[PDB]
Amino acid sequence: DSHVSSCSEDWVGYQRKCYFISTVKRSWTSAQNACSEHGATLAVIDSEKDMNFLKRYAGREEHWVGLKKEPGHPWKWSNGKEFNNWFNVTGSDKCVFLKNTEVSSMECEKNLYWICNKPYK
Amino acid sequence: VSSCSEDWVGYQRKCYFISTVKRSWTSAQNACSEHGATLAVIDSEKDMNFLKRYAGREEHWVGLKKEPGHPWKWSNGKEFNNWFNVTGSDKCVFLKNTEVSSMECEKNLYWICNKPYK
Ligand SMILES: [Cl-]
Ligand SMILES: [Cl-]
Ligand SMILES: [Cl-]
Ligand SMILES: [Cl-]
Ligand SMILES: [Cl-]
Ligand code: NA
Repeated sequence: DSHVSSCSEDWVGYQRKCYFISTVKRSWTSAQNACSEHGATLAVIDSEKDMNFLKRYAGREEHWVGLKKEPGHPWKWSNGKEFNNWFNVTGSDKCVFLKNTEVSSMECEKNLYWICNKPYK
Repeated sequence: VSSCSEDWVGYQRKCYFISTVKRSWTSAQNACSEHGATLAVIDSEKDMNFLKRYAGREEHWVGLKKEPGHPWKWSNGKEFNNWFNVTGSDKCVFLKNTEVSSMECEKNLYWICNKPYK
């Protein structure tokens, strides 16, 4: 078995996930679609480490991540885990973005950069 | 078997460590060597853009040092051909999201190590 575990070309490995940062701005839905084309979702955040890493990786520009609120349902991560509201999401919109100094929400149809992630083994 | 520690950041075939405390350039270099690494060597625009972005507002030492009288040298002994500019005239190089510059080696700054994927 010659396997060595890592992320693929152009993905970034941290804490057993592989991350991808977009080079263009698109709607939250288009971004989710782009992540799914590569076996990922908009980034899910499982820990304070993940959060600290994501904020730094995002840099100064707003980046969509995998957290969305539907009427009549709780906030949910793109991996199916319900969000336990362990951090605050400001604003007044359904789709979540972050940058190195903020986690907030914006109209889903707005074009923003995005970050995907996915587990690796 | 994995290419990098789960606590390091793997990108473009190198594993990166980003420090959580500030130390002198020499102290930082010694710290990297204790983990099979050197202060970060930057091989491409991609590497550079990633590092600057991740560093953020805070200065981070990288693996470049200029002794008056000697060529620019990376921490792995590779000569540096000045494909990016370093502002200032101090010996030790740091970067952050908005600059690549130099500072007195004794200053305490955060730092970044790298080493090849296993
Ligand atoms: Cl892209
Ligand atoms: Cl764009
Ligand atoms: Cl959660
Ligand atoms: Cl540290
Ligand atoms: Cl060079
Ligand atoms: Na890693």
